[PDB]
Formats: sequence, structure tokens, C-alpha cells
Amino acid sequence: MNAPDRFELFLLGEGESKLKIDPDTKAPNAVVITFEKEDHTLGNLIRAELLNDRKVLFAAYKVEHPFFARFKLRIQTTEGYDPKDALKNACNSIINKLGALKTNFETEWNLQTL
Amino acid sequence: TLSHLRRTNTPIGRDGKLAKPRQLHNTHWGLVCPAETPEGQACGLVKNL
Amino acid sequence: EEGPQVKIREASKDNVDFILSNVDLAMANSLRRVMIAEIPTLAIDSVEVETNTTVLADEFIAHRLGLIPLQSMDIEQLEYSRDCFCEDHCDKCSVVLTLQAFGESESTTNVYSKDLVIVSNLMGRNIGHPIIQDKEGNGVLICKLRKGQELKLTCVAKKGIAKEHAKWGPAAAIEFEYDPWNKLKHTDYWYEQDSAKEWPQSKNCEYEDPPNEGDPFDYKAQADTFYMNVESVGSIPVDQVVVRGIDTLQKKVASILLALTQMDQD
Amino acid sequence: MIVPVRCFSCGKVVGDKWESYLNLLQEDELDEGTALSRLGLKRYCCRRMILTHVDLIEKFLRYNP
Amino acid sequence: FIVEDDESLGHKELKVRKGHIAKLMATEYQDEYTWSSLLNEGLVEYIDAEEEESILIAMQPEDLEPAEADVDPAKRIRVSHHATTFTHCEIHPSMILGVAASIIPFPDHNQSPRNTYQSAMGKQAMGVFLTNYNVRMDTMANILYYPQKPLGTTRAMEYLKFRELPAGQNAIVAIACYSGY
Amino acid sequence: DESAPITAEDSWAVISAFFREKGLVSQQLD
Amino acid sequence: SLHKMSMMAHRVKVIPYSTFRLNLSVTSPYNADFDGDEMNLHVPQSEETRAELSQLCAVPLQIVSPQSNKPCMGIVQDTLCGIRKLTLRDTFIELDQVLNMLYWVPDWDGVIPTPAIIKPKPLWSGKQILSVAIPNGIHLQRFDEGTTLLSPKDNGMLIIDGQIIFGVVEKKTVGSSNGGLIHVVTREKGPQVCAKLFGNIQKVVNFWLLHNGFSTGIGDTIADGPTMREITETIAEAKKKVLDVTKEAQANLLTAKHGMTLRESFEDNVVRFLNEARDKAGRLAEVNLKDLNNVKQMVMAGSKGSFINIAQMSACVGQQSVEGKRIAFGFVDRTLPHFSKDDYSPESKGFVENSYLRGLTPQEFFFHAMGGREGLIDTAVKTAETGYIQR
Amino acid sequence: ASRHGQKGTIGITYRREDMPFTAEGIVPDLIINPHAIPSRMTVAHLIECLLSKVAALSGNEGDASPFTDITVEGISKLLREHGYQSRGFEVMYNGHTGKKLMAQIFFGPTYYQRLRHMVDDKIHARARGPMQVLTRQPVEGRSRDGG
Amino acid sequence: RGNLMGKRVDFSARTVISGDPNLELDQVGVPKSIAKTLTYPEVVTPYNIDRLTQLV
Amino acid sequence: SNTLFDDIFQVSEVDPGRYNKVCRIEAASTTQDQCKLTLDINVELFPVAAQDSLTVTIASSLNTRSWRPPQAGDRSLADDYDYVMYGTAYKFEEVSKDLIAVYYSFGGLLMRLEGNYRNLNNLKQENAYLLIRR
RNA sequence: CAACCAGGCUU
DNA sequence: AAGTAGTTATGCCGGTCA
DNA sequence: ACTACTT
Ligand SMILES: [Mg+2]
Ligand SMILES: [Zn+2]
Ligand SMILES: [Zn+2]
Repeated sequence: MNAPDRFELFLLGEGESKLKIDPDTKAPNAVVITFEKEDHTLGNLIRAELLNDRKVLFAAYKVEHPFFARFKLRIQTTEGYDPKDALKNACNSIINKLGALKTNFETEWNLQTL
Repeated sequence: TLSHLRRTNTPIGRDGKLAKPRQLHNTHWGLVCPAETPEGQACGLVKNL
Repeated sequence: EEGPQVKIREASKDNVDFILSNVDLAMANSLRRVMIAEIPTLAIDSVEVETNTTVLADEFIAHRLGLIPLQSMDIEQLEYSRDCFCEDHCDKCSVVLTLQAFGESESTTNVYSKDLVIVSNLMGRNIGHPIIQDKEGNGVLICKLRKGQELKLTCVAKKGIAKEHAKWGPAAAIEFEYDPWNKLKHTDYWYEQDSAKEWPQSKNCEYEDPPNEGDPFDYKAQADTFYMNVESVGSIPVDQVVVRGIDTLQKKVASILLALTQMDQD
Repeated sequence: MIVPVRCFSCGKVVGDKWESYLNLLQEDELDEGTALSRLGLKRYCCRRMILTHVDLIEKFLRYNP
Repeated sequence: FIVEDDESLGHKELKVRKGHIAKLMATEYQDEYTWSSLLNEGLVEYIDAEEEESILIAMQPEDLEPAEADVDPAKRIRVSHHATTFTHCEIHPSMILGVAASIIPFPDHNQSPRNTYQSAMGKQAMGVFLTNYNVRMDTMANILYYPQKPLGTTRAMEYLKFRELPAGQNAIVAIACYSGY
Repeated sequence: DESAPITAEDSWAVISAFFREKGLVSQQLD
Repeated sequence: SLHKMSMMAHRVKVIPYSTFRLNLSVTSPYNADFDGDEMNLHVPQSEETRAELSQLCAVPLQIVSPQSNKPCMGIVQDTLCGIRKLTLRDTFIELDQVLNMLYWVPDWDGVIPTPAIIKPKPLWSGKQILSVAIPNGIHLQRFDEGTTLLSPKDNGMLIIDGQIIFGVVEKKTVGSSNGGLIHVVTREKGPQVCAKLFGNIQKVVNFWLLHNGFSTGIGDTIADGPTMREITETIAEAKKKVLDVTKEAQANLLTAKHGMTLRESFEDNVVRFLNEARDKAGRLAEVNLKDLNNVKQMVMAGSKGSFINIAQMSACVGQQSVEGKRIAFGFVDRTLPHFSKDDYSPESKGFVENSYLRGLTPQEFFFHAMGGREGLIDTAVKTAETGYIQR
Repeated sequence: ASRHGQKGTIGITYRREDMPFTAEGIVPDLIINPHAIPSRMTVAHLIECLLSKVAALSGNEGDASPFTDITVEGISKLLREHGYQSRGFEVMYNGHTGKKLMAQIFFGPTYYQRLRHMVDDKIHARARGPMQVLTRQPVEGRSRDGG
Repeated sequence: RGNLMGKRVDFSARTVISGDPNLELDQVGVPKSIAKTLTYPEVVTPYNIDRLTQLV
Repeated sequence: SNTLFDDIFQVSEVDPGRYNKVCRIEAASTTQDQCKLTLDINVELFPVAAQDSLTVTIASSLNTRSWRPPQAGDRSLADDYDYVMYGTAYKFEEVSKDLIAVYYSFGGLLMRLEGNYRNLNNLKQENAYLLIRR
């Protein structure tokens, strides 16, 4: 009855954006990014890869409450290095790795029987 | 539905409460159920064969 | 090749037992999830009833026609009703099925997912066919009937994913394990007397070097090499439920880049 | 009350296998525990599904119009 | 059961014998030796409350009858067949119970009150009250889509028709702390 | 030997025969 | 609604689904379980009316209660059982996750605190980050037993400047206890700050507990082999210590303790034997329960369960009773009709030698019922009689 | 509800991906809290779950009739004879990250009854509405839209 | 005792309650269905004419 | 920017009371027969068995604020040991005479020192990095 | 837009 | 000493009758 | 039950 529509777990509602980036004021050179209509799948990952760019002084994520498909990512970077960029690379890195994992699984599969 | 067909009601009384009736008697063995009975209110006054 | 490699252990048509090596746990899992939930499939989602005299009630059946797996090899070239421009639906965005059954016989007439008849044009493409793996080739016993019990429906299957509902799931169970000889201490076995003796050793114990006491605790030890096993329901070929997984997850991470740029503008 | 299509827990198809199973019982004179293993029902999530379904429909069908 | 020591071939012993029984399972498989039989061939008798006052009863027929000439560490701890006057023996104790309680699996393993609850709740639940619901016009009624028969059972259930008309489902259950919900 | 003693599992056969005849609602009817 | 706290003012937070949702710590004041309880809401109508609610009866204020000059809301369940675990010296946490735990606290000064261990691997301790939730100036000291400014047993508690220095955190520290973290934070920083403390403390630990997981099963109800047998003889011995006195009285050699019958004096001894026996039967299984045993783990945090519970599960249920005396003779001079007349042995007056693990006997079962069914009665009398008193 | 007076209502539902799992793939249908065992003191539940785990693997109606010669000790032997830990517990991994759970969880089926009384048949609210005649106060009863 | 010392009243609601580790201590999660039924009479003031007109 | 105490001790005994990954340690000084030591240790990231020559240091630096990850691939490293903790000083006892003892806690793990000559050394500060080699 | 009785649920 | 009337927890949710 | 006023 008070049940929200299922498709709200992945469809941005009229006038929302995947990302919203606001600058954390508590610390220097750090930012908080809200991912709308997304969940752990994509967060825990971007938090991880992001935890390699040693130019990254901090990175964590969190799902405010289960009822709502969305989470916040906080990123802190070295001086001169902008996080919006840190995220950029941290992503490609994810892409690139997966791309390889794609070909490689196909390789192995073709060389199969049954 | 089965369980309802096997149900017993015992008139209350004035000083109603006490214990005497509401409690599980020894002679109750094998004729009435030791566990099945309502909580509170008329507890132990309604028995199940 | 370059980064995270694979080494398919056993494999068939309904299960891709394999070993994902040199990856991040995060990623291994992300993939796992993706497979179970966000891969596009096709399934009935609107059931128009004309007549029914079965002992099962309207919605009861409806529910079922949803889970009756459907073809979906070429799903990625069919649009989501919501995105197509038709007032409601069209061959460009959906497949239509029909099902009719009369209790002709004098002895319980059966309705199988095989009696579903496509009607809309598939504009030539593998889609909408009631997946059958049954031995006798009938698949999913939809419903039974007696004397003169009729049953006339009309279905409309559309795209759709797990998040939206489970009938669109193509995965179904997905084995996942790692570090079989608790080497990272990610667990702390419960015991009465002895850990090792009471707690079963996994098959995967083999493909990895036993502990060996003496040695101290390797704390720097992260965690690579995962013994998965992706089974499938059919809709899509076991392999794909992994390739498309790897793809979908890929595209998601993509979109973040993408939106991160239309946001560059101002 | 007809066979559950797919297993609540893991989603693995199970609608088909009703008839099959019921034969590897009466005909092939086997025991539940294996009739299932025979049908590829490995883990109990799927197992519990068939071994427990009570096909009332059959008793329903036996009524009239 | 009537125990009468009428065994000129041993101690005191139950009037009913392995043949009487097999002679009954004979008639079970036929779907002529009824209950009434057991009652006329004076092998079982109806003892009300008052009369119950002057008799002696053995719980298990076996357990409480032969002689004494080790004990399982996991099994419980029964007292003993201390007596030789046994005049009657309990068909089976699990019959002190009444419908409700009989569906409870392992009641001999709960704090007494918990049992008295499941005895009242098992009546709030949903199932299949009859197979002609489809044709009944009662105000209000609920039927569970896919009823399954319990994995855990009671020998007494078989008579309560529980496996033929269940009232729940076997759910894969975990007992953990999670989100906190 | 249609005269030997009788163990546990045997009790049921009797009980089974009980309800075969009287039935869960005996009393109300009688 | 028994006392003022059964009616507090809360801030609305409109959400989906059909149920009123409330924070767990405010669960006790209402006396609410989610086994299907229903609750009423009333919406003020005037500008001054709300004022009355917002300034006078808002949960934050109602926190430390005058019923018994101590706080009436603490930490419970998951969060409680969970907070202990995140505290034991033994518990260490690695960077990647410490970063999530830090973010989860909505105040955090965005300042990673230095690991307690730098050397090989930079590790943080449960005690450490939990302290990111405890504000500044909050000062607390305790001392349970063998507490000693270096508490070997990690006992009592010493928190300084608002940072946990030593001692496990559990029910006596973070509970609705008297000298509690809560009783202090409320008093020293305001009903405001403290109400936000449940928030944090909860969120940090709740999270951590989600990944460390926690459970319980029959495996936690069985006592070590010999410890068990040792119990059977601790029963037995008292099963004798009772038998003797039973004959020592059948011969007319018992001195009637002043004021009591011989019979009254007979029982008195008996009962204090069996019970006294069961108690040890228990205390045996309790010590023999390793630390990893879940049921015990819950008993330490004080989240649920207790001694006697472990007792009747693994050890020995105990002697059933009605109106004081053990089971009576409803049947002429005996308990059931499966007994020989004039029998006063434990196995007959209602002593249940078995543990719930093992499983009661047809007599044990029925006598137990007799004892339980008594409670269920007064639970239904004490309940009404008490309600009128209240009025 | 279970069959041991273990009443409970839902608090949230999750999908497989969030749910916690066991390497073998299986996931749970419910997730009841461990704190509802100690003080309740209902072992029967605990056991039905160990018996039913077996009976599901073996495919032989599990007997949990009152006074029998069965014991946790014997049943554990049968479950050990099937590959899984003896007491039930299985290793499980947190669905969000995929990492293992430092603890081991009690697993296995258990009969659960879905009793009447669903939230949507209760949830009720009112602001000004029907008023009784004699009294002029609001009428009684959610069905009649009272207060 | 039943009409004056206590009585049935407007503006009130009731449903099943269930814990939620993510709300603040003093909040109370209210289902949309119920928020849309219950009301508060607010007076039109330059301070809110705007906001209020939106809600209307 | 400077040390505050240094010496080598020999492990009397090592104890892990119900502690799967930590043992409380005690050793005496190979100099002052006044210098006692009690210290909890992560016997996982650094094992220890009775009879040992451990060097123990202190100092208020490593040459504070928000901790940073390694990155110091190449940076100053007072790290010249095989175990470094950071804790706080809670109490400064006076076991009579002139035998003082200070207590240290490292986020739970405790320590107790003894002697008397770090008069102008052992400040009561929150600072305190502990180091141990061999 | 009611009385009266009866019954049931509030770990 | 016996009888009689008063009060007995809170709240929510199928059948007869002018 | 449990107390007070009547019988
Ligand atoms: Mg309740
Ligand atoms: Zn279209
Ligand atoms: Zn399954």
C-alpha cells in the first residue's frame, strides 16, 4: 500500500542526477559525492580502487538507509591533486581491468568443450 | 477446526481467579491437554481433550 | 592476457565452474551481484485473461507465467517498453504470447509452457521462446484441468531486470568462496574440541597450498583467487551470464564517467 | 496446488521436474533422496521445494464445473 | 492396554501380541480386524478417571517389563520399571496431548509455557481449511498459495491430516545479526 | 510367532486402528 | 501508558511502507516489542500546543528519569552485544574499514586518528574508533573486581577526555545503568548531545557488527562430554543425599526443627538438596562454556539470557513446584498412576533431572506443565490486580 | 511465526545480492535474531532446524515426535555424513562486500506459519470525521473511520 | 469515566511498529499514507505565503 | 623530535589469558634492577616467547594531526624497529621512596614502567610512540 | 449514526 | 457471627433487535 | 478475591 515502485531502485526521478558533488568543509581538499539510484554494487568498488591512488588520503562510502537506493562517497586527496579526477581514473582503472577479464574469460571459454 | 470441536468450557464463579480450578490437576493426565489453554482471562477454565 | 585472469575448471551448458584469479575481492563480488541482479532478460509481465475455469485463480496463474523462463539471447536488441515511443507497446519493444487449453480428454489435461504461442513478429531474432530443458520437451507444468475447463490468455513479455522483479533474474544460485584454508583469518571457527576436525575441508582446499604451521601469520596477505560457479536458468547461455555480467558492470562504471562530464560543462 | 515454478530461495527452475520426479518414484521404484539428486536438485534450497510440495490441485480438479 | 501377568511362560506381560498387531496392519494394507476387536478380545480397556485411581501403569511397554542384567550418554534419563503389579500400559505417552500441541515438534524440549503459546497461535495461522473452499461462500477466509508439508513431524500428525492440508512453509532460515533490522 | 512381546513402533499400529474407527470427533457424534 | 515516558514527543520523518518506525533505544520506555505491537500517534494542532510537546516532553529530555534518579534508555540488542565484541583487546581493525567506520559517524571532524599499531601493519582497535563517538570532556572511571589501573581482566572502565582507555564496554557502562556513560553524557553535555550519542554509538557498532556477524545454535547448548557426566553424578549424589534422609525419617529418627512438623522439616531439607544440586549442576556447565560460545557471549554483554537459562538448557531443568510444595498427591497417595503409593522420591514429586537439550520424560513433561500453568495463571492475576492498584 | 511461540513481524526485506550467503550458493529466506533464544529457552526450534536440514538433504520425513529415542547427538552424525558442519553452522559471506563473516551462522530450514494480521489491515489514521450521535465524540472503529 | 476523563479523538493514527537502527533517537518514522491523511492548520503569514501556496 | 627512554629487557614470562591474538608481557632491565616492565602485545604481527632481548624506546615523534597512509615510500622513518605503537599516558604513580612508575595505553593495550631518572624525560603527555626491535 | 450479548487478539 | 452489593487492565476487532 | 454495610 505504502510500497514504493520497484523501478525506483534504478530510474532517476524527474530532475535528479547520478552525481551531486559537494565540498566537505570539515577538512581540506576533500569532497562528498552522492550517487542517486545505485547501491553497494557500484560503491564498495569505487571505494576500493579509489583506495589505491596513493594520492588519495581518504575514501569511504555509505548507504544512508536501505529504503533508499543511493549512497555517499567521501574522497580526500593530496594537495594540487583534485579528487574529481582521482575518481575519474579510479573508474577507468575499473573499466580497463574488467575489459581484460572479459576477453580472458572468452578466451578460456572458446577453448572449451561440452 | 479440529481443535475447536474438542473444546470444553467451565463456568466461572464469583471469587473467580484463585487457582483451584484454573490449575492443572493430576487426574487431568491423559484426558485433558497439559499445554493447550488460553493465556490470561479464562486461563485453565477452557480445556482441550 | 593483462590484468585479472581466469582458468575455467569444469564447465557445461548450465554451470561455469571457474577460477577468477588476481582480482580484488570488491570486484569479484561486484561481479557476483551484477550477475544475480542487473542483467536484462525477457519475461511475461502483463496477462490479459479472456476465459478461465481452472481451479487456480486468475492472478495465481499470472504470477506463474512470469517465472516461465523465456528466450533472451538477443534481448540486448529489444527496447524497454518505457523507452520505446509507442503508446504502450510494440514489436519493437515486446513479444506477445497466447495460450489456450480445453479439457478435451477424459483424464486431466495438462498445460505446459510449451503451449505458449508467439504472435507478434520477432522481426527475426532469438527471443520469446519458452525455454524448455525438460526431458520429454514440455517444460514447466503451468496448470491442470478437468472436464470442460477452458483457459484463454494473452501475454506480453518485456525487458526488465532483477531489481524490478526476480522473474527477470537469469542467474539463480552462484557459488563463491576464497582462502579455503582460513589463511587471512577472515573467520574464526567455532568448535567444541578441534577446529580442523569438526569443520569440513572444502573441495577447493586442493587447488591451494596447505597452511604449514611453523610460519608466522602472513598479515600483508590480501586475497586473490576465487572459486565461483555461475549456474543458469536458461534464458541466457551460462557463459553470457558472466560475459554480460562483466559487461553491464562495465557500463555502469562507464556512466559515472559520462555524467561526470556533462557536469564538466558548468 | 500445482508445482511451484522455480525455487523460492535460489530461483532455479523446478516446474518441469514434477512429473519426472513422481515417476522415478512409482515406476523406477526409487527413494526420494535420490530421485531428487537424479533430477539435478543439489542443495536443499531447491530440494526442500519438491520433497515437500503437496499437490492439492489434484484433489481440487476432482470437483465439477 | 491390559497387562495381566497371564504368562505362565514368564513374568507379567501385555495381552496384545506381535500377531494381534501384524493381524491389524493386515487390515491397514487393505486400503476385518478393527479396534472393536482389540476391545472384545479383551486386550484393551477403557479406564475413566475415578477407576484410574486403583491401577498401575507402565509408560513404554518394552522399557518397563523385562528383567535387569552401557547407557547412552546423549539420550535422556528415564527412572525405571520398579514394580511388578503393572495392570495396564500406556499406548504411547505422546497421547496426553491434544490436537494443537501435537503439531509442536519436540515439545519435550521446551520451557512449558512456550508450548502453551504455539498452541494458541497455530490457530491464527493460514492454510487450507478444506478442499472445497473454491465452492464455499463464508465471510472471510484465507488460503496459502503454496502450502508445503513440514520437514519436522509428529506421528500424531498423520491422523490430524496435517501432511495433506499443511499451514506453512519450510523456509531456509538464518539466525544472525545483520543490518540490524 | 503370533504371540511374542511388542516394542515401541508397534503402539502406533493400534492407535492407527483407533482413529480408523472412532475418529477425531467421536464424542460430539455419539 | 504506565508512566510519562510512555508518551514522548518525536520529530517526524515521513517514509514509505506501512509501519511506524522508531529508534531501538527508546524501545524500553514504551515497553515495546516488534512481535506485532501497535502504537498510537497524536498530532498537536496549535502553535503553543506543539511548543508544549517540543520543550517539555521530547525524548531527549525524558532520557534521565526521576522514577529512579537514573537514565531510562540505554543501548540494547545487536548494538549492545555488538559493542562488547568491538571492544576486547583482541579485536583489531584495518585501515580500509576504519575509514568506513569513521565516515558513518555523522559528526567526525574528518580527522583520522593515529593507529594504535604502526609497526608492520597499521591496525586500529575497536576501543579506539568507538571513542570517536564519545564526545570531549566526558570523564568516567569504574573498577569491577580485579580492576587495577592496568586491569588485567580488561575490567571496570576508565574513559578520559572522552576516549576509552581501558576495559570492555558493556551493559554496566553503556546501559541504562546508574553511573553510566549515558547518565554522564546527558548530565555533562545536555539532553541534546546525548540523544545524538545513541545515534552514533549505534551506527558505528551496528555497522561493524554487520560485517563481523553473530549467531547461536544447539552447538552452544551442549556441554563438554566429561563436564556432562560430572553433572550426572552431581545429580545422583544428591539423589542419594535425599534417599538417606528419606529413610532416616522413615525410622522416626528426625528431630522436628522448632516450629515445623517432621514432615514440614522433611521437605525443607529435601528441596534445598535438589535445588542446591541443580544450581551447581548449572554453575558447572557455565564455567565449562568456552568464551567463543555464543549463548555465553550474550550473557556477558547483558543483551539477553542469564545463568539459569544456560542451566536448564544444558545442565538440569530443576524441581517443579505448585503453591510452594513440590507436586502433590491428587491421586490417592501418589503423583500419577504410574507410581506406587506413598512415594516421596525426587523422581516423583517433580524433579526434572534432564536438560532441555536432552529432553523431558512423560512424567517430567507433565509435572513441568503443572508448574508452568501456575505462572500463566498469576501472570493473568498479577496483571489485573496490579492494574487496579495503579489506577 | 515458528512453532515454538516465536512470534515476529518483518522489519525490512532484502534481495539475494544484499542477503548474506554460503559459498555453496544458498541464501536465507528469513533472518531471525539470535537474541530471541536464551531467555525464551526454546531448544526445540534449534533442533527442528538441525533435523530439517538433514531430512531435506536425505529426503526422509524427519521425526520430531514427542518422546522418541532421537537426540541431537545422533542427528549431528547424519549431517556430518552429508558434508556440512555438525551443529548446523556454515561459513557465510557478507553480501555487500563479499568478505567472509568472522562468525559462522546457524542455517537450515524450519517450518514457519504465516498468520493472519497483516499491517495493511490495521494501519489507520484520522483527522476529523464521523461523530457519534448521543455523545458527539468521534465514532469507534477503523472500518467506520473513527479515531 | 468513558466520555470525559478520556475519549476518542480526531487527528491521530495507529499501525504496527518496527525498529529501525537508522533513525535518530527522537524521530518517528511515519508512513506516507498516514502523513497524507493527518494535517496541521497553519496560519498564512508573509513568512510562509510562498511555501504554503505551493502545498495548496 | 627526540627520544625519552631507552634500554633492553629480558622476558620473564608471556601470557595470553583467553586472548587468541594478544599476550601481556613482563621483563626486567639489563641495567637497573629497578626497571620492571608490563606490556600487552600483538603476538600476531610480532611473536614473542620467554627469554628475550628486546630494546624498548619512547619519544614524542618519528623525525601529530590527521594520519596519512604510507606514501612515505621515501620519507623519514624513526621506524628502525620491528613494532611501533602509539598510546596515551594515563597515570604517574609513586611506588614510594623514589621509585616512580608510569602507565601507558595504546588504544586498549596497556603498559607499566618503573625506575626513576626520566625525570626531565617521561613527560605526562598524550604523545608517546613505543618502539621495539629484535 | 445505537444498544445488548458472545467470542478473539495484546513475545 | 452469615448474606449482599461494589469493583475487577488498556485498546482493537459475529448475532439479535425496534 | 476482598471490603463494607446489612441481616
Ligand atoms: Mg506485543
Ligand atoms: Zn514499443
Ligand atoms: Zn533452490
